[PDB]
Amino acid sequence: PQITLWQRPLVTIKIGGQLKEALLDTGADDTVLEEMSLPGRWKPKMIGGIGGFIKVRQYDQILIEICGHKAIGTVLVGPTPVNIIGRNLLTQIGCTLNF
Amino acid sequence: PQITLWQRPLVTIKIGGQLKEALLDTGADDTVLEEMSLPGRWKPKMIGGIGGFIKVRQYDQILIEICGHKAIGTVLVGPTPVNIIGRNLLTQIGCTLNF
Ligand SMILES: O=C(NCc1c(F)cccc1Cl)[C@H](OCc1ccccc1)[C@H](O)[C@@H](O)[C@@H](OCc1ccccc1)C(=O)N[C@H]1c2ccccc2C[C@H]1O
Repeated sequence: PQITLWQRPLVTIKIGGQLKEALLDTGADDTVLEEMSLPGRWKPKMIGGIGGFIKVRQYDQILIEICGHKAIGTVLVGPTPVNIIGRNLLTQIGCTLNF
Repeated sequence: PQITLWQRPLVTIKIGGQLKEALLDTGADDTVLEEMSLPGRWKPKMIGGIGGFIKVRQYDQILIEICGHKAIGTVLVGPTPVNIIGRNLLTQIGCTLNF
């Protein structure tokens, strides 16, 4: 699909059998979701945004469906203001910027 | 052009006779640039992202040339770690997300 940017590029994602809304964010290197429970062990990671840094939990090889497209990759969990789908997963679904 | 997301989507912009590198950020509602001098009146504003909020100066009706395309819109100036081209201007150059 082709998504314009007159409004936030929010899409529905499915993770852990649950539907959530997330933002397709080309400015985010990684994918970070709001506090939730995921399987396996996690590793620590620090990500920096416009307001500073936050500590998140990194989970690898997580299944996530974005707009019906299945992806399997790294997902960060932490105190993010909104669910963010970053470049690591945008590339998996073949997302590009066009103009 | 068609921009892939393997790397950060950085482009060159021209604002106030100055060339700067900026990130095409679909996750950003507005455009925010590092501290610089811009003509005209401005209003204080607080924007929140990953890490918290930062105070910026809001300038309106600013002209910017993005990768060769002219665009007019609001530009926020403040302590951002990187120059960000947000949706307010991305829409003006006809930028869309595709997959
Ligand atoms: O910060 C953002 N938007 C804030 C904002 C606003 F609310 C109004 C006007 C302008 C802006 Cl930038 C955007 O985030 C979505 C969001 C929407 C609404 C509220 C909070 C977050 C912005 O795109 C955000 O995702 C992005 O900010 C720009 C940037 C880019 C590179 C380095 C520093 C700052 C960002 O923080 N990216 C980092 C990130 C995110 C997740 C995982 C890893 C990493 C590493 C970096 O790449």
